[PDB]
Amino acid sequence: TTVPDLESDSFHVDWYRTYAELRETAPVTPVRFLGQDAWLVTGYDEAKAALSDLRLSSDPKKKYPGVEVEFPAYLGFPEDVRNYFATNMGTSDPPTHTRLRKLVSQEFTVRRVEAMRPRVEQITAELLDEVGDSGVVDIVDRFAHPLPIKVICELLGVDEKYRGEFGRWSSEILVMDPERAEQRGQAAREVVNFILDLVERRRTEPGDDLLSALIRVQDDDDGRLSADELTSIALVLLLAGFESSVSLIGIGTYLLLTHPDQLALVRRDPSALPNAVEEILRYIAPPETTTRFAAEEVEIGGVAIPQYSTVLVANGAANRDPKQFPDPHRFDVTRDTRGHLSFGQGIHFCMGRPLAKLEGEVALRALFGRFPALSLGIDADDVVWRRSLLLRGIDHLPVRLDG
Ligand code: HEM
Ligand SMILES: CC(=O)N1CCN(c2ccc(OC[C@H]3CO[C@](Cn4ccnc4)(c4ccc(Cl)cc4Cl)O3)cc2)CC1
Repeated sequence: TTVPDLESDSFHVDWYRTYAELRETAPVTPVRFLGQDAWLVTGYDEAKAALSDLRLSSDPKKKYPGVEVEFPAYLGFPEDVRNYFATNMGTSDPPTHTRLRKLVSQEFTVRRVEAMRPRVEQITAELLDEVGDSGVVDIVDRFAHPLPIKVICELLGVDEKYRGEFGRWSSEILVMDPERAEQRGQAAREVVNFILDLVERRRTEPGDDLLSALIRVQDDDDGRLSADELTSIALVLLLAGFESSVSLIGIGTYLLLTHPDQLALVRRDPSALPNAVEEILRYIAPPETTTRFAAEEVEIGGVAIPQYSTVLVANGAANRDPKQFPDPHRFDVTRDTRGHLSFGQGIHFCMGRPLAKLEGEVALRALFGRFPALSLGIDADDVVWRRSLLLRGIDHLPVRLDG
């Protein structure tokens, strides 16, 4: 039987049509990717089931007798840089996952996030002043990208004379191309080196930022974060702040710009914004794929997945499963979006949801509430989508401010 190759253009060009074709045939099928066999889950019920079954591990560090685990997200990473990337909540299983998440949740709170609202609003205003009131600009470079970066750097106590470079490395890591495995491995070593220096500097000069708080957080029973745990968690938070919300804002802008009717609703009624953000996430989920490792043989949707198999849960495909979302390919800011898998599901449910929703709502409201005639600078079909199954997005988006 023909086995799909996630590297082919079928998974990067009008790819939701490809997912729909595989789903109708089999919501759980074997695929090829980066020279390795794996299983792709595209059905909603199957994806939800997979993410809820703890026999499917999230820890790339675990060793199993006679098997060589090589996960996509760590293509080209030397073993030591891999460990620095994989010693945090997202890359661990209970009970380790449990204590790491409890310690971090003590400081990465809704209160702390809400306290940043005025600042996020100020930063948004300043960036929009800087773009002008007429002409064509790349809204990604001048807005969608700088906003989340400034926010996450103030949250983690990262200086300006350190940014710019980091963003160059982040971008390389989002693409998984075997021809550039070496450059990817090099960019990853750069980020590890940067984080190590940042942490050490913070231990020496404490502040009221999140990294400082994480450094002294401790619990009677759970103790405190080890040096390695601290380092990996900081790395992962900065990485998420540098790339996740950029996709949301850029993709969000492109969608509202290509659905005039939908944009009107938002403009007409502001209370319709929070749900618009949820539908945007539902329609084109940035984390198109999340990975799991079958520590035991598991059955998903009637299909038996052999032990030691790599499972790619396609969060994005599941969001377009007609069985859960009627008329899936229809972008509708009013539909009921409950249950989408863009923020995950279960114990690893994304801890940054509050921050992402804040940035998304504030940015889009300000952007469109300030450029009534804002329109796309190019033809809708000419937009270039980033070729990443790790984090989908738009790197360049020209828009005409004055119409
Ligand atoms: C558009 C924005 C975002 C989306 C769509 C998103 C999506 C996701 C998804 C799907 C997962 C679960 C992955 C899995 O099950 O393996 C996840 C986990 C996580 N995300 Fe996000 N995320 C976003 C923003 C953020 C932000 C702003 C931060 C932090 C500054 C962040 C921090 C995390 C962490 C720490 C985890 C691991 C949670 C755990 O394993 O317990 N995310 N995110
Ligand atoms: C077994 C295996 O291969 N692994 C690969 C993916 N895994 C993972 C890793 C980290 C994670 O914290 C979210 C931190 C970690 O994940 C990213 C993706 N992300 C963004 C927001 N929420 C998730 C991320 C991760 C890796 C790479 Cl290379 C790039 C990026 Cl932007 O940011 C949560 C889960 C778990 C499964």
